[PDB]
Amino acid sequence: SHRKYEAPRHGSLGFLPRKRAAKQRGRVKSFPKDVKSKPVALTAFLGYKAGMTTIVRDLDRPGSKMHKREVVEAATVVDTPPMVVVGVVGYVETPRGLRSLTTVWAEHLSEEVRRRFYKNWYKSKKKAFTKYSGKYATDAKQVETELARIKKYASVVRVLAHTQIKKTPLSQKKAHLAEIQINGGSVSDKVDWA
Amino acid sequence: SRLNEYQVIGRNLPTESVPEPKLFRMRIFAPNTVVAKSRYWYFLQKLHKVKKASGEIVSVNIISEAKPTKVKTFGIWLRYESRSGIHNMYKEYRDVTRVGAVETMYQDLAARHRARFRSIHILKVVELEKTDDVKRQYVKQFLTKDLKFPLPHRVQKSKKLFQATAPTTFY
Amino acid sequence: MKYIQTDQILDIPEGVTVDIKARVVKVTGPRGELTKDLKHIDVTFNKINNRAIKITVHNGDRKHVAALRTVKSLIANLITGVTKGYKYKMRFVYAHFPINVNIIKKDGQDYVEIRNFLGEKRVREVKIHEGVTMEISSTQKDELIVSGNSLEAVSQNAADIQQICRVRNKDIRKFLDGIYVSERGTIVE
Amino acid sequence: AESHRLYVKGKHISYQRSKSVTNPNVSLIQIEGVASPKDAKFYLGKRIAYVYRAPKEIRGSKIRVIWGKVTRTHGNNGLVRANFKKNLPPKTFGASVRIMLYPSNI
Amino acid sequence: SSTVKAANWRFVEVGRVVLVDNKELATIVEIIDQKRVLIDGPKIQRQAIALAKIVLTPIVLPNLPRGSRTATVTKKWAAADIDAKWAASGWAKKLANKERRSQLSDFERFQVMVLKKQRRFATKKALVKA
Amino acid sequence: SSFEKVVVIDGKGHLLGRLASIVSKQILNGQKVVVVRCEELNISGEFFRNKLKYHDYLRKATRYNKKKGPFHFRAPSRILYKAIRGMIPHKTARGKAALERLKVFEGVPPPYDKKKRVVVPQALRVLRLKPGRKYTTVGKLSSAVGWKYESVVEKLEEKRKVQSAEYYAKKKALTKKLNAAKASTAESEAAQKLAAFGY
RNA sequence: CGAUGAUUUUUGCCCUGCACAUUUUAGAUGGAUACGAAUAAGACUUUUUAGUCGCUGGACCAUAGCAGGCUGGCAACGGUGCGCUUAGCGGAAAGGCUUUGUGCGCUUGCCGGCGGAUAGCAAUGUCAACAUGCGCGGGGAUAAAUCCUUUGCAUACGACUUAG
RNA sequence: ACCGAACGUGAAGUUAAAGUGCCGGAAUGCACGCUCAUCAGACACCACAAAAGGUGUUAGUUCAUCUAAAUGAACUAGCCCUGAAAAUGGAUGGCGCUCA
RNA sequence: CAUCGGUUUGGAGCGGCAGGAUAAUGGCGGAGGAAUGUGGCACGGCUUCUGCUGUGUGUUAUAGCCUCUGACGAUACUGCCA
Ligand SMILES: CN[C@@H]1[C@@H](O)[C@@H](O[C@@H]2[C@@H](O)[C@H](O[C@H]3O[C@H]([C@@H](C)O)[C@@H](O)[C@H](O)[C@H]3N)[C@@H](N)C[C@H]2N)OC[C@]1(C)O
Repeated sequence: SHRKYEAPRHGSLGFLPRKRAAKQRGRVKSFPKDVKSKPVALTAFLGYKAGMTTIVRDLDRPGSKMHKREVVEAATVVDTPPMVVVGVVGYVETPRGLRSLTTVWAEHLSEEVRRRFYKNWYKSKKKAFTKYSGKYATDAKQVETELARIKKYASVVRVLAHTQIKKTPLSQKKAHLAEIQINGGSVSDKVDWA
Repeated sequence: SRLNEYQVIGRNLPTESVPEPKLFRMRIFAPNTVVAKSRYWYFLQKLHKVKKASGEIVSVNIISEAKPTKVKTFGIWLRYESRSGIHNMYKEYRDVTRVGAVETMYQDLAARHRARFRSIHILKVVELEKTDDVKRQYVKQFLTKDLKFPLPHRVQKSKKLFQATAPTTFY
Repeated sequence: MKYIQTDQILDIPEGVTVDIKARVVKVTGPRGELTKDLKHIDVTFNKINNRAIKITVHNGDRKHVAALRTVKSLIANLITGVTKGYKYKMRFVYAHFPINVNIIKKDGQDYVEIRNFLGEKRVREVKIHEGVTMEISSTQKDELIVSGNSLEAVSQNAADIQQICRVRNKDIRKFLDGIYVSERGTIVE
Repeated sequence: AESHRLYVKGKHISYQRSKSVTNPNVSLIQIEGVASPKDAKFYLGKRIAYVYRAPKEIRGSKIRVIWGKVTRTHGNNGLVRANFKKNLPPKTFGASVRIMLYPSNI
Repeated sequence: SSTVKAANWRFVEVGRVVLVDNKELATIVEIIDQKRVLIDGPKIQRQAIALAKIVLTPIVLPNLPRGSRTATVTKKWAAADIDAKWAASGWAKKLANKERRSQLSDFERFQVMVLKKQRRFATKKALVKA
Repeated sequence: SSFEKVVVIDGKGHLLGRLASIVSKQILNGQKVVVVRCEELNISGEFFRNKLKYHDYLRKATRYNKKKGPFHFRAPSRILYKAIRGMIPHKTARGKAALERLKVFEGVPPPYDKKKRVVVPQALRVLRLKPGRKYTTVGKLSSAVGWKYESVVEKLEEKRKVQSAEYYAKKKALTKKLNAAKASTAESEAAQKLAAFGY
């Protein structure tokens, strides 16, 4: 028989499954749509939630009862020291979706971002990116060729950036590394900017 | 090849009162002679009050086409039974034999009227000697001056599953 | 019924050259060039002479034959639009609120702006099709002129103007306001 | 030369069967290039070898053979029925067989 | 000018020459309907046949009246030399060449292989000098 | 009708079910088949009607758990694959082996871009359908039900066609040169003897 | 499914040449032989008029030599196999399509000398690609993860975020 | 429980009913037509449909006005369309099929 | 592998014979007729008649067709061959 009275469903079916997230760093599922005529610019930034506070403000909404009157509002503070660019990734369009063609790294990586490639840093020999840095020493022609590849084939260019977590009061020493898509200009302009 | 045209001649069995019964002929379109005599008795039993047991078949003979390679237009008069009644109708066919036109008529009433063989009586098949005796336009359009027409979109029938050249339909 | 052959004759006037290849029809005349693609129809064309073209369907049934006269009429509209032009006239009908119609340009593209229709605050914009010219007539009060080489484009764009001005939630027998096609003819008579 | 073949290529298609019951004693064989019962009748009585490889060597060889023969045509598309000394195992549905040119009558 | 491209269909009409069974020639004598015609020729039997069982050729017997009898068709056919016109066409030459190839023995096929070797030697020599 | 190592079929202009039955019988008999340009496949009937049919397909889903239900693939090659799998005893090991002999693709990816493609006359739309009937292109149907890569495939197909036209121009030039060479060495003794043999 | 970092100072690991031997095979046994598009249309020549082609791949290429041996000549300066080298193009899954010179071979384009027997009248009568292992040989590099302690951005336990 | 046919253990041949695009042994076999459906249709028992409508298309019957170039009226019955609304997602057995 | 015997499935099988309207046709000879009328002729719109072309008249002419028939000769179809 029918429900004796009608009520809406409890909770949303669009946030299923209600499971633990795969990673603690929230990933950008989709980036802003690329506009070529705009200047080359980043589309995202990584910070750390520090806390909440209160503000007072004059409201500017004509027709509202609170127009040109003070409102008290809750606000959130995000600690955002500058990020360091350490690499670039090129993506190609395929009939199966975007596919990353190659990744080019900077010559020198700080200890905090290289701590990200370790589960037991203190017991390791710290070999991460130690043979890669030799690819710059001779004449950096391998790096130039990989970047030329990205210019020739990629349709989406994202930069690899990491936070400077040692500037935060956090006791964690691992930096958070993320891909931020580069929007604006041509693919060549994007690779140059990176 | 389905049908032949037969003549079937029969009479009543002679008796003392009637020693010389009249001979009756029918023109029957049948697959074989067994069906031909069966049709003869069917029609004689419907028209006259005669049964098979008191009669006899006198003659069964193939009637061949006089001009089997002359193009003709035939008129056919029919009585047939639909799902809801009994109807008469007249149609026209083009063929080189009477049997060919009759086979086409059987296919045609099967196709357009769902009329099975058992539901059709062939009243008469007539060769239309004059162009003015031809009434239906679906056959009249093939009797015009200097008739010619192409056959567009030729589909060639291949002997292999896979072809290494693009399909064509020219002709 | 499978008619053995059906024919239609295209009369192509003195100043036109109708070029046909693979059911792509290109009609050139003194007022310009018009093209129509007819790949969705099974027809064939014969040049009888410089002033006539034969259009034929072979072994066609009723509907296939019905398409033949349509093909001929469409190409004839191409010809009479490339030689005589097409001009549709629209009249503004209102009881109380005047309908204010202007030909504006935004994004470098021409529009027809209709304001104060039944006193509404909403502004109506109709994109002007390519090859169609709009022109507020001066001789007649409250009249719009829709002109162009293509009958299909001109009539469709006039219909776009007429449909955007429908009256809602009212007795349209009473509320007769709108912009209606009053005359359908040719640019040059 | 580059080629040394003296047999006609074939495939083990199926067993003789109805919709639900199969008969392993009769194999249906597709002869390459044969598309009618008229052309298939050339191969009736010819010998058929199914040649396969096995893990263990016999007389120093890992190659083993199952011999049969063509018995009659099948259907209208040039398939044939074949009779092997040992029924071909069903895993060979789709495998290649060899139709010999002998016993020859040319 | 108007320059419309017209079809180059072969027409079903009296005098059109057809192939029957890919082997023998015939000409259309009368049309029965859209599907069927009466055909006749010196090397066939006069018969009614479906258009789907024969192939139209680009050859037309000129000035053949509708419904012509066998004697008329044979006389017109001999006068027009239809066999000669057909035998000179690349279609008939291809049929004849396939028939020739299908009659070769094994030794003749060997001879074809060696002759093609010599042929290829000459052709490559010509190719480099080009 | 020869046994091939791989048969590569250009799916353009083929009717879905007829090609599916032919390919099913081919792979079941041990023949390897690749079908390319599945976005160019045809289905008889107007587009709206086949869209309604695919929506009727979409409506079917396991009620107690949608993740267990039938999985509705939207890409054209997966539409062909669904048609083919329904004609295979795919729940047997022999059926799985047969399906392992099949590959289906949107567009023409390498290495099949430089290989010979064939057609199947019994399944070709232009040869099968009556000239006036309406038909659907599977690429358009796939986009309307959620396939995301129509424009990507179109762009890559344009690029492939440019490259292939260049290939064909070179091949045609060499063919003309070789034909001239063969005609020059005609009226030769070997050539005449060959002509006597039908070659 | 992709990109990318590091890959053991162990006698372990990576790349590479040869030789030998094994295991595996949904099934080699001359070659998967590449325009695109239309189909009531394509192509070639003149000229937009017409003539020609197709009407299936029964095609094309390759194909002779102890499973293809040993030798010699003539004609052309061509064809072809393997190993080096140059340059370019290919990112849809490129991993292939090319091109420059170079070394050794073969050439059935034409004509020769020698050899095969006995596997007995057939018996797959054993000739493939893939992978692995073992001897030699030449180049090359020199890690981490988990447990444990710690944290609380996490947590029933596993798991997770941290630090050592 | 219907159709076919009744049964020892085998070989070869041929069939019955039912079938021959694939699932599946056997033809994308030959042929004349009809039908296009924004709920087509697809095989006895058997897994239903009615009264009633259609200027969708096809073939027929009987009248009438016609050169003092064909057309008008009533009607018959084939396929198609409307009439035709139920509860988990789903069944011409499935795929799929449109000069089938 | 050969030959035989039993059973059985085939071939583009080959040949002889009989029947029927002692096939019907076709081909040849003869008589008669007509039109979706050939040549000819008379009138025309587009043709320097460059299938141009349509309508007329009429009867083989610079094509043919239809009906009847006279003497031969075949073929199909069905059946038989110990
Ligand atoms: C010839 N007799 C017909 C008989 O064949 C059958 O006709 C159906 C007809 O009922 C169907 O039509 C009917 O049924 C379908 C559906 C339930 O299948 C409905 O969609 C449709 O609205 C309904 N009118 C039609 N689509 C096909 C005809 N053969 O139904 C009985 C009948 C009308 O007497």
